[PDB]
Amino acid sequence: LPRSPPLKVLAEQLRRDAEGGPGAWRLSRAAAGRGPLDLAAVWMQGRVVMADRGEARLRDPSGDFSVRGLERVPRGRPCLVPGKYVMVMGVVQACSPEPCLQAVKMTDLSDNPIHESMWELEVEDLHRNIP
Amino acid sequence: ENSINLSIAMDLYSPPFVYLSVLMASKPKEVTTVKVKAFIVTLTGNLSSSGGIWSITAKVSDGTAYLDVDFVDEILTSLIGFSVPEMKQSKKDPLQYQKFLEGLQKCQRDLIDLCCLMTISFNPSLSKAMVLALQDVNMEHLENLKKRLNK
Repeated sequence: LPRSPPLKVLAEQLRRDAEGGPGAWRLSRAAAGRGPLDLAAVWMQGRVVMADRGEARLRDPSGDFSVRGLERVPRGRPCLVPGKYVMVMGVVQACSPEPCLQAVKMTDLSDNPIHESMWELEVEDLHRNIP
Repeated sequence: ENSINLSIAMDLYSPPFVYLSVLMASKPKEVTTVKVKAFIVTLTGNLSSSGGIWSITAKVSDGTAYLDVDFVDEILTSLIGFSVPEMKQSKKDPLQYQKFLEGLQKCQRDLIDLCCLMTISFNPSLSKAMVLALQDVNMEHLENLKKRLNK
């Protein structure tokens, strides 16, 4: 649904660097010597800490984030279980004090330990390569 | 074409993977093959057996762009567990066709859960892209990435 791509981000980036509001979110890059990065959809990853109906709380190394609308997403290997490591493609609803996403997808990344160990590096590498 | 912009060599070919946005910004003039870490956002067409092979179209993302892709027959055969000719032979035998239906569902789940390295041939003249191979991420990829970030 979203026009812009699902940017890889850590919770801290939304929590600390996001500006604007609904329909006009910006990631500040002033420190990195670059202009604002517009964002609507994101790719985030984390451990499921809590799940109740189509809502979940997830944890990446930088902090927690909430996900809603999970009853609507494609049904891969079930992963709405505390302890599972998962990816979410979501539309940003809120950034601070806790980032909140409306889910497009949530899928399991628990089988392969490399995903969790690579994620922080993936976010850094991607952000190094956006003008 | 007998020349390349040397300043984009790492941008297109650095391990463990590269970015679709960077590929597109380079404005390729010839078919260019890159490796990206991507997931499927959505399927965009039916699974077809036209031509006696499997095909399907999907929109993938690597976090930097969307790209509509086709998947090679061999990938889909591996995921379903039946080639098209095998599926057609199975139909007259309920127990065999049931194995195929189970494979179809397995393929569906596999494509929902897909998050891996995709080797993609992008043809800028035809605005077409074909996924040639899939690879699970491994520790060599992690080390490649750390090296790139000098960590």
